[PDB]
Amino acid sequence: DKKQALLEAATQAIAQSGIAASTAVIARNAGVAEGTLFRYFATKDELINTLYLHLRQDLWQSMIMELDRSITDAKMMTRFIWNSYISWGLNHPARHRAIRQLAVSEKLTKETEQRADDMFPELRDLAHRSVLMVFMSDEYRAFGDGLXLALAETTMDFAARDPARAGEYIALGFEAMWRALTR
Amino acid sequence: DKKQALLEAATQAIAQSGIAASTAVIARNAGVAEGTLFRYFATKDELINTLYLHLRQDLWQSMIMELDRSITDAKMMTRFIWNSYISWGLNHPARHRAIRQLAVSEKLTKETEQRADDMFPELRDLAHRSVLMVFMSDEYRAFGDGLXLALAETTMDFAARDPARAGEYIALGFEAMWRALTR
Ligand SMILES: C=CCCOc1c(C(=O)OCc2ccccc2)ccc2ccccc12
Ligand SMILES: C=CCCOc1c(C(=O)OCc2ccccc2)ccc2ccccc12
Repeated sequence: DKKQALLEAATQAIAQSGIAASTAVIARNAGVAEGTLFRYFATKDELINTLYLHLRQDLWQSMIMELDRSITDAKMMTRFIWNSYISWGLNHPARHRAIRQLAVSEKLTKETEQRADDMFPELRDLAHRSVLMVFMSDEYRAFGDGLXLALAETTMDFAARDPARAGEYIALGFEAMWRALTR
Repeated sequence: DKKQALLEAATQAIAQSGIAASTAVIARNAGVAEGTLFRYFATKDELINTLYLHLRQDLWQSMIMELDRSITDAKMMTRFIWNSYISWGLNHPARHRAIRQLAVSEKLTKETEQRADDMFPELRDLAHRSVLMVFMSDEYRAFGDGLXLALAETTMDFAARDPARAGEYIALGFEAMWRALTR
């Protein structure tokens, strides 16, 4: 209740006013005081880190029922995942704008980064089969995610403003992402 | 005086509050009335179209003194231009964030799109020398610019937050852009 009301309030605030979102206004619009929100998340970095995983799991539950592991070709599996992310972002923009801020933020730990891989081995397995090895390194992985989500957000924006041509924007966006970020 | 103040307020407002920026808040931040603004831009689309050209000409003057025309290899000339844009954006974040909104906006006419090409034949010639044919077509050109400026914005953001690795972000950003947007 109040922990996910905070998680949904943090989503709204971080998507709008950035990750420099006040702990006060995240609390106040979740119908609580600032004191309330810090015994469920010790620090603002702990709120960031589990919201990122919460949003990550929300993206995966939108997809795994439609997910078909028959595909062995990395590019066709990435395309299904790419198509699903864009649709996920179009349906709930705040969840996308928030996860884009959290993914490229310094506050993320590798218990956030190694749980995110354990939570979703299929993506891990896929990344470890196509993505450029430099965008998997601890040093530049966040940058790849930033490139990543920049190409996706641009694809969303043209797909939502020009719905009649959305399908071509998804394909073009995917191909630009694919040759940019894979071997 | 007043029109360059309108253009600089429009630069601030469109980069900050998006391209849905009120003529009210553009005017009030230029120290003028709402009436005065429409004697320098007939319509808000004229403000958009003339700000885009103003910002385009500002970006090119940051580069043309350092521009070396010796190089005939497209990738080395695009890298100098890419390196120049990133530095331009780091020095003027509002001017970059604004031109990103204007470049992907429906309000831009071809009379702006043909001025941008006549004003900068080297960019046109270089674009007409390496870029994928579909990202130059009238239909998906704005999309190419968006993918474009999305990769650049991600490069700026990681370069400004992690300065010690900035040089690596510029090269990686450029190469990811290059294989994404060229043949
Ligand atoms: C490094 C840049 C890419 C991270 O993308 C990808 C992932 C992936 O695991 O993405 C992580 C992610 C982080 C934040 C939001 C959404 C996804 C997995 C497989 C991928 C296959 C091809 C391209 C991109 C892939
Ligand atoms: C299709 C997107 C490309 C826009 O980049 C480019 C230009 C160029 O002239 O881009 C125009 C521009 C538009 C908006 C803001 C800034 C520049 C010229 C040559 C290029 C060569 C390689 C890559 C990109 C290039």
